[PDB]
Amino acid sequence: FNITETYLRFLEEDTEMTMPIAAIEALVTLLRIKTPETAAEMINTIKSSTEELIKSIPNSVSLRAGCDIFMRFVLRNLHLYGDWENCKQHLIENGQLFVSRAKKSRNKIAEIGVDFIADDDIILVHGYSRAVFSLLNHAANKFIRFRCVVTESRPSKQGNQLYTLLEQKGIPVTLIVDSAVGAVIDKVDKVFVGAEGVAESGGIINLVGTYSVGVLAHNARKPFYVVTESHKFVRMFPLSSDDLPMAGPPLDFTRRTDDLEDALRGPTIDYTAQEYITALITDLGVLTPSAVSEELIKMWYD
Amino acid sequence: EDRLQAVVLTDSYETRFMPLTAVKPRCLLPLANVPLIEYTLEFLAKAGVHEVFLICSSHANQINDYIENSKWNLPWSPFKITTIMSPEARCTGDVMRDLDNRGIITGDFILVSGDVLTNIDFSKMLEFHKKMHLQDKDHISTMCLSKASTYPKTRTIEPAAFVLDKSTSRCIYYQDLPLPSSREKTSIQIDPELLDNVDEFVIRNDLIDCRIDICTSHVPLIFQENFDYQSLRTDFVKGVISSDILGKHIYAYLTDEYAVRVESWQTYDTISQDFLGRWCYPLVLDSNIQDDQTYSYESRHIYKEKDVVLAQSCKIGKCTAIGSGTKIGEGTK
Repeated sequence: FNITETYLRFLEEDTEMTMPIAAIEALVTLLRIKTPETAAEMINTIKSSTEELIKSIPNSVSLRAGCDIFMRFVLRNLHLYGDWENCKQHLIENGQLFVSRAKKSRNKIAEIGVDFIADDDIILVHGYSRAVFSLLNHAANKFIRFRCVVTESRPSKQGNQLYTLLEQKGIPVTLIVDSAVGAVIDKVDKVFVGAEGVAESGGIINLVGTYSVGVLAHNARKPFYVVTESHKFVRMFPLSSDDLPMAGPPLDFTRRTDDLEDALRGPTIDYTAQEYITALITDLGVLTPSAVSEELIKMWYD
Repeated sequence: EDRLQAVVLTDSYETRFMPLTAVKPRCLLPLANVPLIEYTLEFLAKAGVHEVFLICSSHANQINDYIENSKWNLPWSPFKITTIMSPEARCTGDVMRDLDNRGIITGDFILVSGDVLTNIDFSKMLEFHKKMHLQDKDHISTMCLSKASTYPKTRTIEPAAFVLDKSTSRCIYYQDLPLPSSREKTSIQIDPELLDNVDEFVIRNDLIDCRIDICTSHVPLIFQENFDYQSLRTDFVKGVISSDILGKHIYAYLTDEYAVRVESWQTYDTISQDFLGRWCYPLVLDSNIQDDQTYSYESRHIYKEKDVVLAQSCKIGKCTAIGSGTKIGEGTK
């Protein structure tokens, strides 16, 4: 029936259906066909489909995290030894209810996380997450004064994409390069970030230059922010500064070339430690330091 | 010591404010986006008043309707407001005789002319009034005074010179002077009847008037007896001192903290700038007294209420206050 193909169908869609929430909705559809009455036939085939999904993954982390929460909810269903049928109907229904919860959470955060941006504050924003930009838009809806500084992130050129999406709103902007990002931290009140994942330790899984931002801000004593939707938690503990799950290059040094083809190769995803984050924002209240681990301990019961 | 009644002199300094007071009353006007009466009423509540009196005649209907809407018509209030309706525009002496004819004054009563905002605790004042009343029987009224801004060279409307005792703090003389605005008069003549009774004479012009009074039951009886007295400061105080009834005393109270009565436009402007600054430590916009107020303090003395709307790239200054539901455009200072 396929799950990778269902995820590939979301091309011109996105924005509303968040990348993990669309993968979770795809997991529920695959579950509801071949009877969730059996726990040997279904769960094993769900595990095989997640393994097939991980094997097809090039540079995504959040899809593995979202699977875990689904699994957890499924197991928790019939924890009351309830009827093998009303528990099943509640499990199938919690697929569309899971996607509907992404809207309700965004409604919560955009009213909570506008408080952090005070009267007339210049912001240097890095990365693009649907939660951080929704704060930025619904603060403009709240009629609050804020300036914006764009970071030239280099994955699939994200800075230019961010700049254009800020133009459509009506907020004054200018391009700042990630090389010169050190020379900006004096005319900037606060530094904001959108994460691809949040660590078990309390650190962050992010883009092509975020640790560098974290350290410079720690030097300048200027605050460093992480805002996300509460589903990007993996049981992952990157022990060192340069160790992450990869399908491509972990720093490759190429031979002598004349035509100039083999060059680009650098760490596209980088980790930053727990100390560098001043504040973290999700729908699960306002919490930062040891909070992430407590969430993971509560979920995994281990 | 408990049970205290207060009388407020409104309809008193009208047309002293020249372009205004045409349609709406004197005391309705806001200092910091809130009526002048509200400040006075807050001073009454902090003092400990159980019964409130107000004097309304000109634009009296608008005053009465404002009291109806006020936070004191509601049963939980420590004081109840009763309005005195008199003939249109009369002197303070005429109102004093009217109130004595009605006869509500019991023991020690309060009289305030104009609207005064002060941070000075009144509990100390009451005690020192009572301590001095126990000193001798024939003792009348209490007057408040505060230290001026070093030199009163900009203060021309209030040129009141006070002669005071170092030991008993009794007032001797009151005098008005045209001096800096109109260079015509220089001379001040003083009565030499009280020379060796006092000995420690202290003459000062460096004191601000307050016109806030703690008064005994003697006062309304004296006003009816001597109906020639129209004023309460210029002729009355001087008349009391200059052997009208022998052995009668009046108080003068010195206080280091801020207490300024509103009277003129340029005095009002200074008081307002003092309120925007942190001169009146308790009396600040952020505390919110009118209940509808939602002001919040920001650094560099900038006040903003809730629902403040402002355009981007706009500069705000020092000692500023902006109300609720307010919109501002670009390029504003």
